[PDB]
Amino acid sequence: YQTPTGIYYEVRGDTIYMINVTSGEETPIHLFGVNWFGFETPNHVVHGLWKRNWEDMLLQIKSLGFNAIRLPFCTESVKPGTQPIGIDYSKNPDLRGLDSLQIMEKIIKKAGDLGIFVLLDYHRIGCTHIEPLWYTEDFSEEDFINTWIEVAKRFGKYWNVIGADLKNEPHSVTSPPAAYTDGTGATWGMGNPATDWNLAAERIGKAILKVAPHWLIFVEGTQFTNPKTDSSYKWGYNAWWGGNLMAVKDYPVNLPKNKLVYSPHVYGPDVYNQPYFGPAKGFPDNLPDIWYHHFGYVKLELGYSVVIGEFGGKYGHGGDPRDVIWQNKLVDWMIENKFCDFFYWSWNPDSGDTGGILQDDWTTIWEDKYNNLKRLMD
Ligand SMILES: [Zn+2]
Ligand SMILES: [Zn+2]
Ligand SMILES: [Zn+2]
Ligand SMILES: [Zn+2]
Ligand SMILES: [Zn+2]
Ligand SMILES: [Zn+2]
Ligand SMILES: [Zn+2]
Ligand SMILES: [Zn+2]
Repeated sequence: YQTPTGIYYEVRGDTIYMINVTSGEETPIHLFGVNWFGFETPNHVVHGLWKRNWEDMLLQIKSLGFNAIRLPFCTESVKPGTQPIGIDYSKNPDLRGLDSLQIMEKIIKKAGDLGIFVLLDYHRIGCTHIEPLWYTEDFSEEDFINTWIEVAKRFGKYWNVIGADLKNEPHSVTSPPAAYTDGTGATWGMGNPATDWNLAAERIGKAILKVAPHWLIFVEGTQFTNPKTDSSYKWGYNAWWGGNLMAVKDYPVNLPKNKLVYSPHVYGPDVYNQPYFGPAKGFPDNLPDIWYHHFGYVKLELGYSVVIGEFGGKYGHGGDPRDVIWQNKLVDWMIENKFCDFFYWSWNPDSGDTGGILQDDWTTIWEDKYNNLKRLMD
């Protein structure tokens, strides 16, 4: 167990372990997580620091029973010198004069004092859009990897950083079948290095494990994988961005079994009006089998650690009424099948189709939404 902190994380079966290498103590951990976003935006800092103090926010997250944060970032936020925008330095006087990296470091050190796990998520290459692929004509794979290497060297020193969510939401920007071969979108198992996320995750993960051997590597799904795989299931074309893990069975990512975590995204009627959200398609009793095929079998049949990295919705608040039913159904199903490690989207209220756990006052929570979610925390 090599580690620069004394702590080494690893997967055993479908369970995540935290190992203290000096003393030999080791425990399984849950991830009861939330996303707290903003470092992937042009403000270059988690949102909500106009109305709240950053440390009060971490304390509140903890008081609600969460023990983990997924922290989205974009390339510019993790380069030295990038200035954060929108902080009220009267509520946050200890942030005055800090750059976004210093703020990230301060927040992660504090989460660690509070016993909060951090998962780092390279959410966008620019700070405006999630790209479909892990590069761009102006930012190469080599650049993407070098950024993760400099993130891993800097943040690998914080004991509570559990690892790297390689690239948020690989997806497509045209329909199949062109999306499989037109080079504009992520694929999986096409046998084409320009677009295959399964092969990229191997290359990117290996590079990170060289400098942070103690980290977990979280790999999301794609949107479309390969014609064979997607056409083999009736809703095979209707998986979310980062939400199609159908190609794992035939094309497993070839990263060490004790390091690899699979991390699908899954959403409800508030995010997209999927055909399968018709009561006249089986809703909501049809859901379990759809989740099972899109990603659940990766745990339930193949035995891997599967940590849902995003799910959420308005839960009836200025949104689709079916959302309340959908989050209730999805949480029942995660309980019944022991998907106990997750990250909810999001802590922040300022997410247009999902809202968050906090209300728009950035202070009060959606009680009912939270009470449903809290069933996962036992
Ligand atoms: Zn768990
Ligand atoms: Zn437990
Ligand atoms: Zn900027
Ligand atoms: Zn800029
Ligand atoms: Zn762009
Ligand atoms: Zn089935
Ligand atoms: Zn998302
Ligand atoms: Zn309500």
